[PDB]
Amino acid sequence: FYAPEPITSL
Amino acid sequence: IQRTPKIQVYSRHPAENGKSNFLNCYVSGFHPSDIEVDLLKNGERIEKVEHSDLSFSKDWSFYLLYYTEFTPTEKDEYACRVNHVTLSQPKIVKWDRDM
Amino acid sequence: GPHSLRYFVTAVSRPGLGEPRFIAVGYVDDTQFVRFDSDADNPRFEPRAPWMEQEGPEYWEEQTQRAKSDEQWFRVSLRTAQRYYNQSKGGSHTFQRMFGCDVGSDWRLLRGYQQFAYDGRDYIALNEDLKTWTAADTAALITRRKWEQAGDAEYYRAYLEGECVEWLRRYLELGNETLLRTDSPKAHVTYHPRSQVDVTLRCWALGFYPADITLTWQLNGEDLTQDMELVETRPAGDGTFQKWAAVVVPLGKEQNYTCHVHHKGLPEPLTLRW
Repeated sequence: FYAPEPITSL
Repeated sequence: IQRTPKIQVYSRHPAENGKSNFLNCYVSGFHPSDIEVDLLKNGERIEKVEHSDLSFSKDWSFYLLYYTEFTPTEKDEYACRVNHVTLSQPKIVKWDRDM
Repeated sequence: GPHSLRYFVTAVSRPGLGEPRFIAVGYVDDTQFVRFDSDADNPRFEPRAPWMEQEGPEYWEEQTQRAKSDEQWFRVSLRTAQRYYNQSKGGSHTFQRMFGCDVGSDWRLLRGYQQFAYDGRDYIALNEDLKTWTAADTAALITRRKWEQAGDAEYYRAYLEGECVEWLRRYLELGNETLLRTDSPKAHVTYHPRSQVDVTLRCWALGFYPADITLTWQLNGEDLTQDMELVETRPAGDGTFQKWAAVVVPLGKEQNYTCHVHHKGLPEPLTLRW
């Protein structure tokens, strides 16, 4: 199961 | 930042002449990911070649497996041609039945 | 035995070709089971194992959406990274991400993974405590500060301790003995003439699973490597692996050497001679 959507930019 | 690919050319099963088998070229430990791999029969490029999905190892270096159906004879020469950013000229590795 | 759910994600910028290439692949132990390729005729998540066809359409749709969100993120992060390092000559650059969970045979979380590399070297990695970050250079200290104040460690902790382990157990249930398999190697020794003074003996191990294996050569009971060649373990293409180890020995003395094969599927190590 893919990780949840990123919440913080690089 | 730049690693040269290890190359292995081999068959899926131990080669016996006149019996169908699978020709493999395994390229590993390279970086960056842009790479060219062709399977050759007597110098000619083999058309129906499949390959695995791009993945990488613990040290972030990439690996790929290219493969095709083949029927080994004694005279037919098989080889793997690899192109890479770290490769000056196209690297050709010949298939050895016992390697 | 211990098990692993891993995702290997690669994003490569392509000067002049517009959008970067985005590839994600998933592995349960030594077995790929899913894939996502932005260049496919079909930018969707799709199965790569024969036991993944029993998941419904909603599974694939959710996986696809998460994938696309990540691709978007990597599209931004490539630009960000070329800014951070002041790369002015343009060119293709690579950003990689590995994430997932390693669990013990008792289903203990041995290791939660959430790490990134840029252009071939480490960029930033979640530590084993799943609370703190390791930043490889000063550019990654920017990111580390950001993720610290934002609370990313908590966010991915929840996933690594929950969803990851859950679905790992699920995949192990679906695949069952195709994953929990143990294929003992088929082993044999070949002989190859070289010169008047020496010849080559090669020890073959074929069709084994999992990939972990060890081959050793001995001379009348004691180990050698004084002239031993050992190739990297390689995929056969059918879900099994191969390896061989060769040695150069004096002519006439071939019958003094033995090969020894060590694998999970071999209760006692194999001892072979030509």
